Parts: sequence; C-alpha cells; structure tokens
Amino acid sequence: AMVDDRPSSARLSVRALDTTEAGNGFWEYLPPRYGAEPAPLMVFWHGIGENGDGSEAALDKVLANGPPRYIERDEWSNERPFVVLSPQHAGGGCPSADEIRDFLAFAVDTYEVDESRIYLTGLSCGAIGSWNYLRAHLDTTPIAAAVLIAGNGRPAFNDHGCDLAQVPIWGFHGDADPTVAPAGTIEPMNGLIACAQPRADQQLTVYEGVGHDSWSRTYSLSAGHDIYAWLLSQSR
Ligand SMILES: [Cl-]
Ligand SMILES: [Cl-]
Ligand SMILES: [Cl-]
Repeated sequence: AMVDDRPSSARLSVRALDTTEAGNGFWEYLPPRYGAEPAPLMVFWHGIGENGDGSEAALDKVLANGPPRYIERDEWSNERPFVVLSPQHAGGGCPSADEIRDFLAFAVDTYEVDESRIYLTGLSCGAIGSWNYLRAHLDTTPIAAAVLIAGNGRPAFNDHGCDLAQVPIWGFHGDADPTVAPAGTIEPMNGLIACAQPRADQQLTVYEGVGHDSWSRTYSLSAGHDIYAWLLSQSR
C-alpha cells in the first residue's frame, strides 16, 4: 500500500466540545494507515494544569504535555500505528471514572479502531482518573493495557487486589514527587507484581530523585522506557 508520510502534525485535528457526540473537546491524531485496517487506539488524559472548557481556544492547553505535545511538534514517529485521542477535562479536579468510560465508548463507536487493542494512558490527574476508572469499571472495561504516570492507584488496588492484575499496567513515578506521593504508584504496582500467575504483565518504573514531572521522560522516550512497544505487545 502507498502511505501518507507527512509529519505527525499534518494529521492532528481539533475537535471542540459540541462539534461531536463526545462529552469532551479533544485532539484527534490519525496514524498514516488509518482506514486501511482497524488501528490500535490510545486515549490520553492530561494533568490538572491543562483543564479547560473543551473549546478550540481552551484545547490549546492540552498540547503542553504528553502524546499531543509530541504530535503537534512533529516529534511523534510515523511508525506509531495508534489513533491518539486527547480529551480535555473541564472543571477543577481530575476526570471521573464515568467521564473516562463515556469517552472510551465514544471513541470506539466513532473511529475505525481495533477493539482488541485499546490503550489508556495519563499523567497526574489524568492517571488518577484512569486508576479510578479501573476501580469502577474493572469488570467491564474493554481496555488492553494502561500506562499510568504520577497517579494514585492505591484505592483501586485496595478495592480489587489481584483481580486488578488481569489488566496489564505499567506505572511510572518520580520518587521525589512533592505533589502526588510516589506511594500512589509504587504500592499498587508492587501489589500487582506480587500477584500470582496467571496474570497480566505488570511493570513499575521509579525515577530516583525525580519530582512530579515523570511524564516528559516517559512519553518522549528520553528515559529509554519504550512504552509504545510494550502497549502494542498487549491485546484482549
Ligand atoms: Cl516547552
Ligand atoms: Cl468542578
Ligand atoms: Cl532520564
């Protein structure tokens, strides 16, 4: 097949709140081969600093960190096969479990995606929300794996224990984080890793001496943890 090979920003589109069926404004990134075969899906949730009302103007905030930052800057490899959606959370705190559920339902209904390869990822509030999403919806979640950075999964693991270990998770945290305590990732990932086989893959990365921003070095691969290859190795 012949394939679009323009840099990633060429396929980045703003989808403001109330221009789609979604309950969030979001950034839409389509991979080069979108449409040719069902694509893996990645839904990324931003941190609290980037909250906004989902309008086009407000959505610019979401470009600050994570996948949409690299996509907008043409620093997101064309080899990456994901549809990447980056919704904006409105209001004052972290996205809720049901907000994340509803947006994942929208995404799967709307895009030509491989439903066996739905990936959830977030940083800070976006990770906190994703953990809470798993706590609420573990028994029905369609996701294949999650990469959760600088969040708090203690309630989710306290609730479910090794039942949660059926979802593959890679948790990341800086151990000097003064904003979200690193026990938030370390305790649940240690618990999940200790869970007996058969269980999903579980990984924990602790950046020693690193503060709250443990996401830049993760999503950019400057720290050498290939979260994209790991996600793609997971499926339902
Ligand atoms: Cl910058
Ligand atoms: Cl609020
Ligand atoms: Cl590093």
